[PDB]
Parts: sequence; structure tokens; C-alpha cells
Amino acid sequence: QYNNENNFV
Repeated sequence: QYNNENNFV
């Protein structure tokens, strides 16, 4: 299982 998040502000 691969869990990620990416936020660019």
C-alpha cells in the first residue's frame, strides 16, 4: 500500500 498527498500553494 502506497499513501501520499501533494499540495502546492
